[PDB]
Amino acid sequence: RSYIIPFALLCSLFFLWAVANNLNDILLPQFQQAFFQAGLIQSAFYFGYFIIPIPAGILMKKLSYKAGIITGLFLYALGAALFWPAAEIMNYTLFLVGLFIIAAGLGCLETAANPFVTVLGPESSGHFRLNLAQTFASFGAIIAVVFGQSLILSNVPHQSQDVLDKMSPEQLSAYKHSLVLSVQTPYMIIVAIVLLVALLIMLTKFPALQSDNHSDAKQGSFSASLSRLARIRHWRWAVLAQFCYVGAQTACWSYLIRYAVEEIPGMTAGFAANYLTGTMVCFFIGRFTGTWLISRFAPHKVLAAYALIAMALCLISAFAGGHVGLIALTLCSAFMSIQYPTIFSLGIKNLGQDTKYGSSFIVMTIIGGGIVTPVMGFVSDAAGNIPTAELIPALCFAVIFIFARFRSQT
Ligand SMILES: CCCCCCCCCO[C@@H]1O[C@H](CO)[C@@H](O)[C@H](O)[C@H]1O
Repeated sequence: RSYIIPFALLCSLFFLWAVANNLNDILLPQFQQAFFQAGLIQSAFYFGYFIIPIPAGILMKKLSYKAGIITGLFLYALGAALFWPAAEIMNYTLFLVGLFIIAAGLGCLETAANPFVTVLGPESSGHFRLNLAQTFASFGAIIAVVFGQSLILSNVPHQSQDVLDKMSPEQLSAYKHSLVLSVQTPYMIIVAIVLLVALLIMLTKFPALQSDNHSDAKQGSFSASLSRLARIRHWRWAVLAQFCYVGAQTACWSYLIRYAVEEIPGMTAGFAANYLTGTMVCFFIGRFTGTWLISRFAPHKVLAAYALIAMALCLISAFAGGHVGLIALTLCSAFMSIQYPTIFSLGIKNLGQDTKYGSSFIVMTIIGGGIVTPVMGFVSDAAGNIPTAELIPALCFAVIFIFARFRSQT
């Protein structure tokens, strides 16, 4: 009935957001590629994806999911717009703040949008719901890159540091400014889009949800919800699973190009980037089919299946070499696909009141994407080769598979 149109609205809204945000992701390098400095950027990620979750979750429970969605969408656009002035007058701090603000908007929507979808109807199809909505997101990112990337990088000044270095100061001065005069258009478009969404949300009326309910005296408490969460094993485990996923995922993609160039003579860093784009096509295709699988079958089985397959690809990747290992690596994304969503739904469904704080944590495990890199680099260096470092992902996939035969409750 009324649980359905909002859903579809949301998928389309997942799509658009993934486009809009993905565009932000394409522009930032340039805006930053203008010039302790960049360590501060990477932390904006830890900030948005580690801090905000819980507070964002506090917001959710004392208000609603939609609040979080709305406020989250607000944070992002605020941070984004901060660029126009930060750009034009070349204040990095103004840039940095807008960044951090955007960062919180993401952690916000993340802890917010995901449970909202899985809960946006019957518990059983909560998993499929989120997956479909992700596929829409993923498709959005496809679009984002495909169309927008090329058809928006023809306004960006190509410049060999060769020239850039030789420029006089006033020239260099001038150059930089033309760059920001480029971002200040699709950036308005981006912001525009963010607002269009926020609007649509504010307008569309959603049905009532149990996990929303503020109905709770003292037991509604954070620490209350917290200790309650502790007793839950599959939630506990899903958290462990999601730390491992992000870990493994970023490990694959992160060192994929390095792998290519080190493994195949004579691979160019430029060319390997194709195997990378391929991986994204795998990912999306992976998700599409994967979700259709979640229609017919138990999520954990589809999860466990995909978990195992992915781990297998990695061992082939780690142990083989040449293209065989590379192709396995890129083919792996086809199976990471379904994982983030499913780990998430399986993780919460069925949490009730504790759904919201349940997410806040799940999301924080995105800290894993950063934590693997040193491990990846570490193992890699000890190994002498990238491939054997690919064992780390495989190791995550193994763990995630256990969770899939250990995901249950009652
Ligand atoms: C109308 C409300 C929309 C709220 C959206 C929050 C959903 C979070 C989904 O993350 C996005 O989805 C894709 C796959 O995860 C990524 O490719 C994209 O870069 C990422 O940002």
